[PDB]
Amino acid sequence: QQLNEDLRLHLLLNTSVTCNDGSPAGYYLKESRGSRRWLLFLEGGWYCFNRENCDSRYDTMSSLMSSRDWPRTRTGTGILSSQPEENPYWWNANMVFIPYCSSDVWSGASSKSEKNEYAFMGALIIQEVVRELLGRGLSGAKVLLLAGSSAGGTGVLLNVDRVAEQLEKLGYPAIQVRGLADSGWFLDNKQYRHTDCVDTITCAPTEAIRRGIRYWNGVVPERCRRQFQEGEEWNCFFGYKVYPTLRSPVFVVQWLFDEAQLTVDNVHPVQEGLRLYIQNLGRELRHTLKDVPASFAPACLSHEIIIRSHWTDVQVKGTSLPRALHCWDRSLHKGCPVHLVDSCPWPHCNPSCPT
Amino acid sequence: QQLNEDLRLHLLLNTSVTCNDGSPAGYYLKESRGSRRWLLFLEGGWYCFNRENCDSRYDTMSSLMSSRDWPRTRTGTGILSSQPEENPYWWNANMVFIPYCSSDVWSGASSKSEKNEYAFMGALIIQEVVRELLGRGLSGAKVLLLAGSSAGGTGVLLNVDRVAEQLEKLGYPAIQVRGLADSGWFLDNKQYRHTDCVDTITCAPTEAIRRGIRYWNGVVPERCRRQFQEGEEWNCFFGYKVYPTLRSPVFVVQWLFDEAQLTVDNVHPVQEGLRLYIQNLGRELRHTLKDVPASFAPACLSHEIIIRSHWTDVQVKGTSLPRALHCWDRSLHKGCPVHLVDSCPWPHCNPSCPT
Amino acid sequence: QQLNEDLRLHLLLNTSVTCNDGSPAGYYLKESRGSRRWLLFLEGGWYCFNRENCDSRYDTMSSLMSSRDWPRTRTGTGILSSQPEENPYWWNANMVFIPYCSSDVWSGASSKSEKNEYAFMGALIIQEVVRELLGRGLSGAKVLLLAGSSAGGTGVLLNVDRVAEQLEKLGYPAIQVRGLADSGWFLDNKQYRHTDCVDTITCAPTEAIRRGIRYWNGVVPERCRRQFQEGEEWNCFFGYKVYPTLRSPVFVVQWLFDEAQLTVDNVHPVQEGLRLYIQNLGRELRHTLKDVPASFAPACLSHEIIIRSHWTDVQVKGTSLPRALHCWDRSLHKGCPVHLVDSCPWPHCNPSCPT
Ligand SMILES: *[C@@H]1O[C@H](CO)[C@@H](O)[C@H](O)[C@H]1NC(C)=O
Ligand SMILES: *[C@@H]1O[C@H](CO)[C@@H](O)[C@H](O)[C@H]1NC(C)=O
Ligand SMILES: *[C@@H]1O[C@H](CO)[C@@H](O)[C@H](O)[C@H]1NC(C)=O
Repeated sequence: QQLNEDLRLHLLLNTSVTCNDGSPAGYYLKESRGSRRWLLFLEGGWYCFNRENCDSRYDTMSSLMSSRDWPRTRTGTGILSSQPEENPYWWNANMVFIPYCSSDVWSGASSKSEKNEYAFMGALIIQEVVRELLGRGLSGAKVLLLAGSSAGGTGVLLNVDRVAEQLEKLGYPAIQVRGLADSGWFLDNKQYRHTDCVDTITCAPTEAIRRGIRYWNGVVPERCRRQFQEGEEWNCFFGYKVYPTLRSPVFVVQWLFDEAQLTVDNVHPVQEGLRLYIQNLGRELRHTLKDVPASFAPACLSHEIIIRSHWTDVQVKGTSLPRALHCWDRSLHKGCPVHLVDSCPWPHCNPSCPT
Repeated sequence: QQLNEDLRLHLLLNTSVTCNDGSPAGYYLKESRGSRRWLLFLEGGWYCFNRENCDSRYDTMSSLMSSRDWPRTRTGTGILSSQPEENPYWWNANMVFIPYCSSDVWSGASSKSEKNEYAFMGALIIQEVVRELLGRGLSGAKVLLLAGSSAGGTGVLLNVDRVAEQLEKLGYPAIQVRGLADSGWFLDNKQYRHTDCVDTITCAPTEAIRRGIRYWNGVVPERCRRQFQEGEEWNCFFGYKVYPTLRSPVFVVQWLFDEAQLTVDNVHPVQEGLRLYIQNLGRELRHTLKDVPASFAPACLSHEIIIRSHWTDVQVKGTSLPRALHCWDRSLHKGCPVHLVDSCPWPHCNPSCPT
Repeated sequence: QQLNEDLRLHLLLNTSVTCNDGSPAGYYLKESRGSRRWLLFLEGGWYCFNRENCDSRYDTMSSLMSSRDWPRTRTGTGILSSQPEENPYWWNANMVFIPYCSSDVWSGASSKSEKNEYAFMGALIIQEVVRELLGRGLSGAKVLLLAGSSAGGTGVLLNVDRVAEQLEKLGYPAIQVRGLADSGWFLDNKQYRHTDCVDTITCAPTEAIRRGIRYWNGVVPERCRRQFQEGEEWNCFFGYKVYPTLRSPVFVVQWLFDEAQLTVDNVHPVQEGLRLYIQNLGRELRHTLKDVPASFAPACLSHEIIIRSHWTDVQVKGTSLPRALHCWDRSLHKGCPVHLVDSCPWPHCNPSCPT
């Protein structure tokens, strides 16, 4: 009933490319054969940077490490919705949802693993999903928007140029690859209270990635890798460091007080030392988006937005995000602004912040 | 009680000028002797382009073909309201409502008819109502805003210059005649599903007018008539064709997905051929307003607005219609915009669309 | 409980400086030792310009003539709130509330009075409160924002430069003194119905001040005093007259149809002579703010706003007042407008007007 309007699950045909637990990876697809725009969405949901933490994620959140519980179909929401009230400009696009089952911020390029231990093939899964879509209409595309939330937004920053190069190398160069990074723009800042790196939610962002990369056998974009010392690839997971060497255009959406950012910075009236910290965090962030011409950053304490149903409720300086994305579409073809950043300095100082 | 604040019915003194059924025509009036602005509103409500269709409209909707049921008074609403919460800039104007009883899009100029058959004197009724108002304060006016909705909005396009010339010819040339056309801006486009021209609601806009004009003995503005072949006066009912030869300033208000337009185009998730059609219709429309400097066009599926009570709820690009009308007032005496057209491509992609 | 977050009452140490009834004056204080901004708020609430009217205010409203009922603490609200949802940019400032107990529009400079009669030391109370705050962190300040509502807003206009000079003269010249005047911008216009000057709420603004000044032994700013004849100091209570000689920057917030203004103009559908009057009043007002570059003036019938909790609900031309105040902060260090004045000509023609 609703099934007839849904994205449909396809497992990958190459079974060498798997989820963490060796089960095959895949993608949900809904084609629109009146449209030439393509929306590839990278799911997020943290990561695991060593074996005991993954074993723990498997007990607790195996849905993020395995395809054994993926349903046959799913309903598109937010920018994947076909409903024009919820998705004003993109409701007619070809919709693709790639589930996150690699726990590696879509950086994994390990061809093999050993048996009884996890595989990390994030970056390969994207590569293979792109391959298969070429056989299903992607070949005829104008715009391929690689989008993602949280770990998936960071994944966009890591993979957008690799996809752009994958397609150029395959002789589809009418296709414009673009990126849209939601809640994946983080700071490698000092924690409010420094704590030891043990759990996924206590580990300072720098240390987490530094360990993750070597565990996942992760890859970062070459232009960025070459700007930092060898063994310092972790820098390339931080948006403000990787952004400038990107060749593809990328729109950056980012709550100035991201729940994930506050969690790794170990933040939980309010103490005066903490007042300072939270406040100076929104400022560091605001700072890093000055050179990012296309962005949306409200003064809210939240997490993810682009596939949430209420993504149209939030406004910055009179403007909604779908509208900002549209203006950005137009800037790649003046009353139509694409740089929207809240000046007010505390979460929920903006009143359109979602609960 | 409410009667003391209402517009009052006046039947025309010249009984040669009648409604469809031979009963006298007229106008509702409420004067404001602190104001020098005048608001003449032309009611709409379709038309009938042959004898069997009119006979059918008489059985069903004789209120639109006769004054026998007109009440003594009526309450002004929207831009005819005296309530400043509902009518921010025009609440103090002289208010005039001319009921539509000619079924001829205010184009009828038939001096006589035969007995037992309908008269079509739309354009004369306007002329006579203007005459009479000269004896009641119109003589002292600065601005005469001829306004109308639906068939009445089209009537504005057909009659605004004739009124302007009527007054010049009568030696009242301090009076600025302006127009305001609501839901009267139509396209002469192909139907989604072509159907035969039989009922008022199935007949393609082109064919309906082509027949109506010859039945009503209709008149179009001379400047427009002369731009098209003889026997092609019907073109002059289409706003984008008649607009450029208008001498009077005209503000154009128009839902991009007008219910009336969808009805004559014979439109009723959604089929893919229909997706295309509705979408390309909002685009054709948007297109035709590019050269119309003063306009308001939301991405809504609706019908009429200027005398509806909730006319202030709808916004385009942060701006309400009364505000847009004000800015337009100012442009005839820069933070104050008068060209407001929704870019989003589907009805109710704008969230301020009324139900 | 709430007490721990509140402003705390301090009575003045110099007991020569009193409220009307000889009881000591004072101020509520809440310091924020992460902030260098200071917010001094002057309460309002009319005045009494002769002995029988004061005796009457003492029976009825002794809270405004005495400190005997002042509570130990009070909760900051609006621009004095520490809650960032209610106070987006200023929630972290040092907060000061000076209660109005002098009945003299903060103009009183009578060192002494006789016994059994009232003292009017408004201007001295401000001077003494500023003195004491120097011993508590004001010394280290960047910005001192003198703010007030109603009689307190007028008091800001009367005292902002005196404070600026008090501090310069005391050798604290890193401190930028600014003003924020809320509902204290009045017209010295003709009453709608002229009535005799007897009660505080019937007395034309001109006559009230003319009498008050000589009774309170009031002082006006020197630059303004010198622009008018001797014995015409009352002019200097009217914002549009005093504003141009101000040296300190002042932001002016003012409902175009202020309840207090309507009360002294003796205003209570609506009569045609009264329609004219109210309308031409909003226009005179609008007029007087043309040269005031930094202002906020909605088309509402209201009174006071800056410490009311809903101060963020009202918008003018898409912009809230806290936002306008912020832009103004920025202009003293282009998408950020500070001149916001409703063009619509009747109270509640703006829909964001508070009830
Ligand atoms: C998976 O299989 C396809 C088709 O044989 C191939 O082109 C692709 O590169 C393969 N990937 C790996 C890791 O073997
Ligand atoms: C109707 O009567 C008036 C007054 O005699 C006249 O001026 C007007 O032109 C007449 N119209 C017709 C159609 O006879
Ligand atoms: C009040 O006392 C203080 C401290 O002695 C003094 O500096 C101030 O000027 C006094 N004011 C009056 C009116 O005596």
